[PDB]
Amino acid sequence: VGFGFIAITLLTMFINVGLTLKHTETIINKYKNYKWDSGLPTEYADRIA
Amino acid sequence: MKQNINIGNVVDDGTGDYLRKGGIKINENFDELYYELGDGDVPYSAGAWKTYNASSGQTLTAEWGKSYAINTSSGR
Repeated sequence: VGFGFIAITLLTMFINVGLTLKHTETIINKYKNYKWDSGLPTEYADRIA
Repeated sequence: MKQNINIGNVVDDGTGDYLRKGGIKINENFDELYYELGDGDVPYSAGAWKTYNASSGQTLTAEWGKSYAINTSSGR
């Protein structure tokens, strides 16, 4: 009963960001590629129409 | 005029080439010459044979030179 007792405010947001970040799908596809070394093929396929 | 790519090599099956990249090089090689003498050429050594043919106007225009006649029949 003997003390002053004043009221003041504080606010806490707690922003939740960091959901998702699920990396989705990772995708890679191989190549047959061409260098000047090259050399003998084994037969052929497709190649034009 | 000597600044051009080597454009890779056949060692065994191997790897390092550029394996079809070299066009952008291969082009420059051609693109060296056909533009190095590019707006011009050598007329004298190839400018000999033809006019052994007829006297016709035989345009040499606007580069090199053509008709030396190296033979008879009217000289063109």
